[PDB]
Amino acid sequence: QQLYWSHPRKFGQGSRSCRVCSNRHGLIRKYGLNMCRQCFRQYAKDIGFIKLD
Amino acid sequence: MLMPKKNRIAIYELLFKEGVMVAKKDVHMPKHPELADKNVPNLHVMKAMQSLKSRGYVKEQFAWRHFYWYLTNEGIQYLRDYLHLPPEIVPATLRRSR
Amino acid sequence: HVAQIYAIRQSISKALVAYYQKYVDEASKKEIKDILIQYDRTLLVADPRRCESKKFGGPGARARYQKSYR
Amino acid sequence: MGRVRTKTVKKAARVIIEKYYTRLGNDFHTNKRVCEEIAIIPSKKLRNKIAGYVTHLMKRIQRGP
Amino acid sequence: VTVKDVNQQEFVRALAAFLKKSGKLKVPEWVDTVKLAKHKELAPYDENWFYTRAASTARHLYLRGGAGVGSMTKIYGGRQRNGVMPSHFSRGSKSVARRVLQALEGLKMVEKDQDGGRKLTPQGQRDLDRIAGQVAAAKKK
Amino acid sequence: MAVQISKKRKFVADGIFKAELNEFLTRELAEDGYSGVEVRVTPTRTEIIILATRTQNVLGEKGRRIRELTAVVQKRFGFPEGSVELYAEKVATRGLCAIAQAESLRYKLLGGLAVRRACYGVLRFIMESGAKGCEVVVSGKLRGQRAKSMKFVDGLMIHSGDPVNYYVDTA
Amino acid sequence: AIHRIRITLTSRNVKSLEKVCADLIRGAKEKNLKVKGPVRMPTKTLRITTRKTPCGEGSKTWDRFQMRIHKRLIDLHSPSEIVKQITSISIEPGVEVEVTIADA
RNA sequence: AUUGACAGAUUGAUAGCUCUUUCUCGAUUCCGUGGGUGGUGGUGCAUGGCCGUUCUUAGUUGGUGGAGCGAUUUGUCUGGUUAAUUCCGAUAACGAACGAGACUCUGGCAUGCUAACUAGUUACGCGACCCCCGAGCGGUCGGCGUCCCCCAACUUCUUAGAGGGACAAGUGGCGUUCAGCCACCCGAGAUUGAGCAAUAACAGGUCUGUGAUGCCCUUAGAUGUCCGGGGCUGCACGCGCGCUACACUGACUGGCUCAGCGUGUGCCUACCCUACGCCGGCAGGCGCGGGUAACCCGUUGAACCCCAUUCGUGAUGGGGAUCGGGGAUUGCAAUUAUUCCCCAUGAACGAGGAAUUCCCAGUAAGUGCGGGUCAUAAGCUUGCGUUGAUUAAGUCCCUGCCCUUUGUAC
Ligand SMILES: [Zn+2]
Repeated sequence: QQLYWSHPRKFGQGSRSCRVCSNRHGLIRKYGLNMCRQCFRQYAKDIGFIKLD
Repeated sequence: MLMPKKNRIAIYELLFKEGVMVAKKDVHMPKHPELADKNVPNLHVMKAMQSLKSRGYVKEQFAWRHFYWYLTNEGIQYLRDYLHLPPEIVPATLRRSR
Repeated sequence: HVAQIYAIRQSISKALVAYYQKYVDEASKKEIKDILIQYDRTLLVADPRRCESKKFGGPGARARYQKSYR
Repeated sequence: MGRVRTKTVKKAARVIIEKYYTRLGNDFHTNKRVCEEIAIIPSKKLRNKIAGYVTHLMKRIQRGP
Repeated sequence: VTVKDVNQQEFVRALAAFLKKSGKLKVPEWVDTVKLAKHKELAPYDENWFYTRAASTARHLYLRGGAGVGSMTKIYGGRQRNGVMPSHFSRGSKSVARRVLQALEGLKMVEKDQDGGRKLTPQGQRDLDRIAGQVAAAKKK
Repeated sequence: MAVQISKKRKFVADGIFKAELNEFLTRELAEDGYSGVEVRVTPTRTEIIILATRTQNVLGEKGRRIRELTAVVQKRFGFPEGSVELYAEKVATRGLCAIAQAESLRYKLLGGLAVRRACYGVLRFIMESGAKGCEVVVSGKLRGQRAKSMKFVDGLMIHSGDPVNYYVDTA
Repeated sequence: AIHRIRITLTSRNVKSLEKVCADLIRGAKEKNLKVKGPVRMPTKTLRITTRKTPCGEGSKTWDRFQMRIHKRLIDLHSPSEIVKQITSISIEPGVEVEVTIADA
């Protein structure tokens, strides 16, 4: 019963995940974005990040 | 009419008080943000609402791993029958506009 | 280090030229300025040159990383 | 070995002179600033360029049509 | 003629010597055995190195005050051959910079300033400035 | 309570919120005439302005859906009670929004007006509505089961340059 | 009250920010007192560089995303009511105005 | 009805998983069927979206006219010109559209303006302290550390706004004395470098980024999920990006001495950056402080470089692979060595066949330092500066591309 989710999920790309896609590879951790780099590009402009050069 | 009563029936009351309800699509949340009277986790919430929808007593919108549950008129009626509540009641939709 | 020198090198010889202009006389300034330039233009005028930015796909700016092919 | 003006220069400059030969002049910086007054240009460089070709055309005009 | 006015290389030499002639610094018991950082393949060749480091330490403190051990490491820093992987900075030895600072404390060359670290001390300021005068009166060269 | 997170962090986070919202509103109110959201925080209030064509639809029965959404925004994004409100504004000239028409075209495709005649229609509409010019591209499997694309187009366009960052609206 | 209030404007956009500060300085002059010009901080870039792709396989290219973040700020020697009248004006954009009471 | 259970056997397991026995929510259940739902299952040759590539070049399009039975063509061109289908001009074309350019960010000029205790201060005043701090008999100087507030004085340096600023504008050549090209003056000399970027494609990649998704498969003895354990690190072998080298223009050992871009806790699920003081050779340990930051880290006291050391052409102190012994931290756990330090060990390699890569100005190359991932963390990458060249300024030999005419049995 209790061992269902009993493995320490404190750290590492197991634990942390995206705030959209929820996949766990290419998390833009910086500035606490925490989205899939794909997701990042998808929302960039709305988030405010903007390609100047 | 399912599983632990106290938990379920506390959900159903929360679904009446606010018209709406949200979760976070996340099984392993031994609390639930809001509610949080006693354990009553995310899920139990999540799987009750999913029944509600299935028998046609609440609508949906997903958006960014979360869940949102706008509640139907047919849904409201079902809860007031289930919670054996009065015909006046006021769920949430009342609010003075101007 | 080397830059810093090249800056002060500029600095004082500019500053002198500035001093002469403002307090001495503009005939003297010109006399000096000539004697600095005929040696080197850098003693007064700056190098607009500055470190050119790297673009991805190479270690630096103009250089690219090695292409493999086969 | 580089700078040719585009038609967006050469039209504007041609037209400007057709309409403001009078106010325009050989002295560049005067007619650099004329072109700001009489014409609504969006950018600085284009303004500055137009005025150039204007001063190139003022030079030709002073020497037959 | 203050110390800034002098060729700092040939200064620390006479400073160390000064510190040797006085003969009351406090060189620890390791000295011989210890490396001097994780940088270094080896220990120093100059066996009386401690006298030299103290000097450099005091002469830094004359220049930039309020400089703790951490400060001293970063100053006494440099390259770290990692062999077959590429090179990096390594911070110098904490303890040797701590012991030097505690040795100059015991001399009363230095003192722990408010806002942390060490500043070299008046009686100290004397000595460094004194030997600057010495070097400047070595010869016209 | 008295956190005060970093300016580098704060501005990022807020954009994220505004973005995550738009999505939710796009999923919810697309069929219901949606065209955008405009948030503006104030002293002790966070007035958030929806954009739409069918305003009466999003407001609902005697006012109801706006009350539902506000509650959900309150619930979801961690907003205290009465520190938020969803104002629905009628969009000026719906034609000259891209996402509005992109929705319209999407609706029409789902209803079963043919790919060509609906599209053509949408383009003619935004043209009449006074657009500089336009590009409508529909991709995927138009008749059969091999991929293809249409590209119904008219009038003055751009692609390159900075201008496009502001001169075209794309959806 | 007179105690040295400090206003702190910050924005992702500049022109909007520079309009705002100008509107508060004008307001400070109208109700004449004191100000010390809008003190530019060095504006920070938030820089992300991601691969253009999803997946790994084209030629390798990079999006070079930015999000510059500007900070102005203004001193002031005045009571609270005058400040609240000023700051209630100049709101609508995405400027983050922060008013600190005195000293720090 | 038939959800959930200490034993004790079993089990890997303190899995009520199973067998023996308990007792339990009390309306959950179990069985069918319909039917779901999920899936980092299959399909990118079923699709969307997004990339990449064609294709970094100058290219691309319809309207209306003219030409052809037509497919088509003309416009979109002999010539000169340009980085440019960029212009001048010619003209069954006329007038338009996209690209290109303009544009955006950037870099370099502003003793001019607006500006500041989260910049400097800035030179002053030196109001000083301060001790002989020094020179000096003593005054007057030199040097900073700083101690300074505000009722000093600003904005050279600093930050960053708004303006300005160069346009081939000026002079001389060459050019239908057009478009332009060359040179030189003044001063940046049209040329700082990126970003964006057409039409039509490709059955390029992606269904393992997505609660984008068709079909198909599975769906309780699971291809759902979770827990343990292993594996993706396995080594006759072959290849691709890489680092470190082969030393003396070097190595060590001391000493002196200068950066710039950033980043940082109090978080979306548990933690940052770290000064100072003690403990330890060291890796690190333990105490107190500052920092949501031009406020603290942090005058970021970086490396190479410079200056003295020794060594002495010896696989030598070049090199630091391999392996033994111990010690530190990260962690729930590090054995198949997580990283880190110490001693010891001391391999190939003495510049590399045929082949081929990348590159022309603050560039290559050297050199370090940031960001990314990140409990632990770079031989990678994405940025930063520091040191700083040789050689060209041209041509189509090769490799390719763009236009013209030509031939084509493709
Ligand atoms: Zn996503």
